Amino acid sequence: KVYKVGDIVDIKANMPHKFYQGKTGVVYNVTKSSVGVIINKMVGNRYLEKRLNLRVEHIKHSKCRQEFLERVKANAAKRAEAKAQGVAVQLKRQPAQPRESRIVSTEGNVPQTL
Amino acid sequence: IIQAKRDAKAAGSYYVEAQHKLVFVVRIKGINKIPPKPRKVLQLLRLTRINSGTFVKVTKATLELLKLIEPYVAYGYPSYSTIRQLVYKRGFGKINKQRVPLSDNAIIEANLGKYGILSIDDLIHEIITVGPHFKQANNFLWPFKLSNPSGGWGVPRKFKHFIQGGSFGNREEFINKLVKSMN
Amino acid sequence: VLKKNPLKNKQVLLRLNPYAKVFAAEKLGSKKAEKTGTKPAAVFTETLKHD
Amino acid sequence: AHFKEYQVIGRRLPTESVPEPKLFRMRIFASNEVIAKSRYWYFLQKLHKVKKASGEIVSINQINEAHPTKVKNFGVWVRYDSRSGTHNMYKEIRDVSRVAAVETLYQDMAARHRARFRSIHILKVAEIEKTADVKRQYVKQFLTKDLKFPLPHRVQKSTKTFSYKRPSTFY
Amino acid sequence: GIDHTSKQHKRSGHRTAPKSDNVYLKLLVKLYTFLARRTDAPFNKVVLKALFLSKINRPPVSVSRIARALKQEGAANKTVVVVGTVTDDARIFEFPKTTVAALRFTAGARAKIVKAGGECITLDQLAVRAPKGQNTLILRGPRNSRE
Amino acid sequence: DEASGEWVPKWGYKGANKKLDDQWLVEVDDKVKGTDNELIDPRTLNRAERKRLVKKNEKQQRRNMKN
RNA sequence: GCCCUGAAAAUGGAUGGCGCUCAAGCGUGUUACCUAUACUCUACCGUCAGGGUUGAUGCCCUGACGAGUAGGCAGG
RNA sequence: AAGCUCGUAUCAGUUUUAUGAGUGUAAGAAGUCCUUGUUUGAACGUGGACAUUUGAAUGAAGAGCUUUUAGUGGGCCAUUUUUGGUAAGCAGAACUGGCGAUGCGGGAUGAACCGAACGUAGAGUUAAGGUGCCGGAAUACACGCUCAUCAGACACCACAAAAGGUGUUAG
RNA sequence: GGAAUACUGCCAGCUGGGACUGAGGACUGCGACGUAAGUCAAGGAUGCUGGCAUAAUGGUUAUAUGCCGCCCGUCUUGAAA
Ligand SMILES: [Mg+2]
Ligand SMILES: [Mg+2]
Ligand SMILES: [Mg+2]
Ligand SMILES: [Mg+2]
Ligand SMILES: [Mg+2]
Ligand SMILES: [Mg+2]
Ligand SMILES: [Mg+2]
Ligand SMILES: [Mg+2]
Ligand SMILES: [Mg+2]
Repeated sequence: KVYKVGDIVDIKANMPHKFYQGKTGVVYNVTKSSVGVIINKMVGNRYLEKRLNLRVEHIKHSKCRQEFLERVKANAAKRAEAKAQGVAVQLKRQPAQPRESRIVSTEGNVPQTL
Repeated sequence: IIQAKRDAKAAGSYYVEAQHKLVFVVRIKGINKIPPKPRKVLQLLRLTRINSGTFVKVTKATLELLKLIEPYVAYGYPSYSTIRQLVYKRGFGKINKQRVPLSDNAIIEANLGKYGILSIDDLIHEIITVGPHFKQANNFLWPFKLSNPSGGWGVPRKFKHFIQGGSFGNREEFINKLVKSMN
Repeated sequence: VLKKNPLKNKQVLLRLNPYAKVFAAEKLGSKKAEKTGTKPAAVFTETLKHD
Repeated sequence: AHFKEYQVIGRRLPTESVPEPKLFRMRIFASNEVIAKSRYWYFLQKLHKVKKASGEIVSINQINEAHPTKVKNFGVWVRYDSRSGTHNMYKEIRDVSRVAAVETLYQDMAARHRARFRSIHILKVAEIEKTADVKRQYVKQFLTKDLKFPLPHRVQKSTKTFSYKRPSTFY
Repeated sequence: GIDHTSKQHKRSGHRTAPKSDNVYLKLLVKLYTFLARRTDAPFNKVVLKALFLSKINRPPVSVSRIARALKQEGAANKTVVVVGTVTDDARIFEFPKTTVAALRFTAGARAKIVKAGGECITLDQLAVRAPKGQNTLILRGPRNSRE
Repeated sequence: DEASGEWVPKWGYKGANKKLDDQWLVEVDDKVKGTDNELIDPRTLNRAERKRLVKKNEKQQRRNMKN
């Protein structure tokens, strides 16, 4: 567990500055005992950059781009597969759709009044 | 659908219909004293003035927007007759950023023929059955500028939920009566 | 120069919709359904009548 | 409004390895099906741990009165909310339909107990088959054999501002 | 009322007309307005836009700069177009033969071009010769070089 | 201590003068930018400043003893 | 639940007034009705925008908009 | 306000998805693959290529960059969180609204209440509030309750001890 | 067991009364009815008829009636206070 400069980390305490809990920032400075984190805080109508110095154990690596990287890999694989075997492939994410019609049978599942 | 419900009842079952894929939404409150997040959602749904209506495709991404703007709109599930009357009477197209009345099939064919839409009935079909080009057709349609309801709102106070004797929220199938009064 | 409502003006209605002539000729707004004699299930009736 | 009675049957959404969930049925008095479905989800969340986002409405059907032109005595067991808790109440209503009795009950609660539709829960509406089980005096006084009563002091509505005769209250 | 998403009555601007009262410049503007409307030529559009510029935005173009432009491959026979003043340069000793169209020529630039063997023409003669800007090369003087 | 509901020593063993040393999060001051002390821990900087103050006090005491 | 008491000064006065008692009071329900510079349709003025055009900073077509102190720009 | 470029460019007081905390971050040319070159692994690349099924929804005609400058800046009220309280009031932080610069309908009357923001007009429909008379609009319909030797038509705070009463009604 | 009716919804069903509006100004378009010639309610009102031809309509002015309307400017959040 070594944090390099530029990594995206989540601030997770194991008392002051309780506002910086659950916030995610970008590492700008690493020492032997402490890690520097850059936080963009909404000040007025414009984001302002603030420098924070944390103990190492109070932050952790952020998994906020894992889905994006895996989706890019899967998209390249699917496009190559459809190039190998010609068929239209839908590569965009979709929202949850309304469900279709269904038949509910009361075979043993006779409705109970409450 | 009628036969499926009759046959499911005859076989001791219950036929659950498919959920509605389309809603019609009408702005019910004015532009004074709106919280900023509902204001932004109303702008994103093109409900910029009172008694403006739009069609919205029902997904998880749009149901939350409707839930956000619940106190300021009345929405529901439009029927074919409601959609046909709305498009025939108050149907206007957005051509070169201009509000152009749909008085001939030539306008619709010239602006939507690349999607396979040749007539006002093709446009109505794409609205009622949410087709592959619903986004393009619905955005081509200018937001409907409805009047106040001809027989009134039916309630003494509008700004309660439709469940609680007010007007706002999801009134489902009764949006047809409300919109045909307002059209 | 002036918008005319197809729901009122028959000429504008026929201009926009060539099938309105067939609709009116066949009286498709008052189409009769075939009469079927399907009967509901006793379990459905008992569930409906149950307290 | 003028109430209707519905049955609403719902269930949890089917999942893998838990197929065909149990169906739950309620009898709901409401002015329309939107209100009926809302009340069903309210009561289902209050009793079971089932949410509207987690379940679905299998069926909703209007129940008609079996004999709407027969006079009946109804015992209505209701439960209303208070800060100390929920309190029972038993009323007896003479009418020709369950929906008519329920509407009379809601009006009586609004008049007397200052209660509202959202706070009143209808626990049971049950017809009294035998008159010997009726135990409210305001209902029992109308079960007398050969019941006759007059209507003294009849007030006749006038369509005109001025009348040319002194009115009579005879009946 | 309406909750406006954008400002109301916003002027696009885009420099519709020149600020000058020169009648001949206005005649040239009228001619190239007709050309840019009726020819669908990007050259005519560019020339019409350039005719609307101010003096500090129309810096002079030197004959040495014109010669360097003609030094390109395939451009030795092209017509150089400068919407502005063509000035003289004594730092260049060898000038090629070419046709230059410009609003104004200094006496030195005109003498140098004519001595090299070409001709100095006006923008309306250019419009007659090449109505769509065929075989043309538009030169613009340096902006940031002045301070 | 206001943030808690406890009485703490203000110096010495578990004193309140050394709470910044163990604080979980410290904001880096803007004035440290443009200096070579930007990358240094503010806790270590405050420890160095405190030790310098202690040594200054010791030097003043030795000066008083010399005089 | 409703009603009475549950503290009051000081010119003569206030559910806005008159007055109202199976209300014109209180709770609830169902309708009909009244009317804002709001909404819908139409005309007209101006502004802005998009097109067309061999008195052309003119003419023609089309669409949308119009609160305002300090202040700015423009035409008179 | 001036110039340069771009304009399926740039995006967004919004949702969704993934991942965190109990509202933060991420969602593609500031990409990706093959070929093993720099100091068996991390991190830097030589040469080739895949497009308008180029990587969620909805909206969007203007966006980015260089210059250029008039008027102004410690205010009141309210909501929502958080810390500490008082006889009672409250006092300190953070976000968001309303008002000054703003008329119109209603609340009899009015800085912060309800509705709604304003070109000149006609017709229609309404919002909030109302329909005994003043006063435009049902002395409408319906189910109950109440009688006050100054009832009530109200702010839902206080007086208020959920106190007193042989008032009345329902449990 | 066979019906009806209520309620809700649909009709590119028919038909009566009332009000406001008539922008535009050769033709061009999209349609409809007709075998056809042509006709039409289809890219904005025409046809017929009467009275008067002047203070009659209208304008101005003096007032009356219904409702609305606080005295301007300046300075302070705010000003009837
Ligand atoms: Mg009406
Ligand atoms: Mg109302
Ligand atoms: Mg009154
Ligand atoms: Mg009442
Ligand atoms: Mg306006
Ligand atoms: Mg009246
Ligand atoms: Mg007192
Ligand atoms: Mg007169
Ligand atoms: Mg007055």
